Amino acid sequence: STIEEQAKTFLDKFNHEAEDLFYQSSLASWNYNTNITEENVQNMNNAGDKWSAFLKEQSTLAQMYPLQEIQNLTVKLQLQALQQNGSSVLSEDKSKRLNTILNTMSTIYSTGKVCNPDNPQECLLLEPGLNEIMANSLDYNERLWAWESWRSEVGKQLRPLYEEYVVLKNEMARANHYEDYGDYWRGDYEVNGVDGYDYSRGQLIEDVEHTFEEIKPLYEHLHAYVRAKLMNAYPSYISPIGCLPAHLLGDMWGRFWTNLYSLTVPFGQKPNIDVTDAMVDQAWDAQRIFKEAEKFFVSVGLPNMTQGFWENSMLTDPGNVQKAVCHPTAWDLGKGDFRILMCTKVTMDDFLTAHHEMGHIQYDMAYAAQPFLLRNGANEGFHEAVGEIMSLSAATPKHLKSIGLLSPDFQEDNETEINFLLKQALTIVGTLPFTYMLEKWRWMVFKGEIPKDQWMKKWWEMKREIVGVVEPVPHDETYCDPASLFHVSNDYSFIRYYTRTLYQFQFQEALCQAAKHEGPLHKCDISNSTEAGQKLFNMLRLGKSEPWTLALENVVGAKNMNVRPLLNYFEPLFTWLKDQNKNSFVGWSTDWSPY
Amino acid sequence: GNYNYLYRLFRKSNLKPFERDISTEIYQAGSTPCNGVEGFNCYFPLQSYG
Repeated sequence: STIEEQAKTFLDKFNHEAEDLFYQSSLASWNYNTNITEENVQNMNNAGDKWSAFLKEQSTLAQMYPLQEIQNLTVKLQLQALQQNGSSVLSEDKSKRLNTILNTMSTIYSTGKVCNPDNPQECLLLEPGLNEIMANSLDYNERLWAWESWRSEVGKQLRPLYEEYVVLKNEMARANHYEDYGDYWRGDYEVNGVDGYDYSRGQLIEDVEHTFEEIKPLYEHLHAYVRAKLMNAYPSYISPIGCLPAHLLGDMWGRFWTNLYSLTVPFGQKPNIDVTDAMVDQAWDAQRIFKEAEKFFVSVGLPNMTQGFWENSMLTDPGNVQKAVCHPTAWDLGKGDFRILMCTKVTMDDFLTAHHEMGHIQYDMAYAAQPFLLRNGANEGFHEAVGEIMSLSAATPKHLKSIGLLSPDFQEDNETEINFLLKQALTIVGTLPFTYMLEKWRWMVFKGEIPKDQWMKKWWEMKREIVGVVEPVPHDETYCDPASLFHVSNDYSFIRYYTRTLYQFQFQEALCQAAKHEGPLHKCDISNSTEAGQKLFNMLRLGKSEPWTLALENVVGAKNMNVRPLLNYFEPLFTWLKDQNKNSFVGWSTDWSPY
Repeated sequence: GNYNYLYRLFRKSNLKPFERDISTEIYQAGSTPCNGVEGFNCYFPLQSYG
């Protein structure tokens, strides 16, 4: 009779018919990643095609059901997530052209080539090539040469195609009643129906700008510190008034500055917090790492693992006996089969990665008692922040000392704390302005606020105004510069990392405050507690059943995106940066150039 | 995967205590009449398990 019962019946039937297909696709992908053959990839492709066809058919069948007369919030959300048109709004010819463009761009970005002259070939790959070239070099000419050559080789083949790509993206966005593609991306955070906790699409930009306004002082202090260190290191390649060079950031795109910590370490004469020797001396293996991780998670309050997690996961690299990709991914088959695919070895980085994977598995198992359309994170930033907060909390030396890695006799000097804060800021705070600039440029180029003939003109000036990085050589309009990254060249969201970064500090502050702990945040412990674990479990089990605006206050208390936890965390580092940069100049000018 | 087991998922009425029926009539939620196949508001009662 009513439409609600029909909608619920159709949704239950869709879930019951799609759970098996999702499990089969996950099993095929696991068999492919664990055994590189032809039958495995063939079965994986067949399962993916069948899943895509089934999803398209179910979406076409669900589009007949209206969305206004739905009084249930969960049913409305599931219908909105199921009736997604996607690329079906365009014609068949336009769709196949866009698919061919995506495929050729992916192949071009994956192949990679250098082909240096004066040599026979000198044509290396991307990761064993430019990455180690610009990450393990101490010269000014070779890095600039490699950066310019790579950017030119990318532009001369991606400039005529990027225009058609963005045109097709704008057409697909406008065909789905969206004003632009950036609005289509921001619509994931939009919540309707529930009054009192709504969140408009335009409020996200205002919140990001308000957070960036308060992040600006910390970024300016970090830029001044990096400029001072570069002037102390290179006295003829950086000015106290200009911006930082482009090829001296330790990365092809300047996103992560992890390679800069080895050259800008203040107390390099002091030892680090590496516990690799303590692990290799006490006869540690890959199994004991996961055992200690499970002990930590069960002491926090998380339940135990399943009987299939320890008999199906590949915790040991087989080696040359069989091909297997060693890439840490938390696979969720959907039917209680949770397993981690990672070649974990004896390494502190591997320890933190295993902790992150176990946190992801726990987050996935939190909302396991939900329909298929609800067994997923609320947004594209919480699913990774929940896993990263466990790694950020487990990185404290007191936790490793209590477990048994670090010896009890250990000093608590502030030099190691300052070094750790600087290392975290170079990999966390260094990417936020670049992420914001890239996201703003993509939004303004997909909306229409940037002229077509001024893409690079706007890019190279936003790289100097927002970011404190200046290019060492001017580039014309024929070089497709902004599309040199991986996310932009493969249609992947980039603001998700910014949201995850802004939410992980809030989650850490909430978990530290709920554990009845006081004092500094950089050494706050979360284990051996009963209130923080329960407060986290009460929020992780929500999933897509509740809006993120209402779910955020259940673990923290705030109803909006705030940045004050980040300031409270970096205050011990912010004061040190102020004390060290008191005699030096702070800020950068867009007039000076290293030309 | 085992798919030899089936179960009833939707029907017009519930089951009484200690009642067993092998009727496999198609469920009709909406006012549209069902001719024997699925469609908008027509569904199959039996579903294979996994």
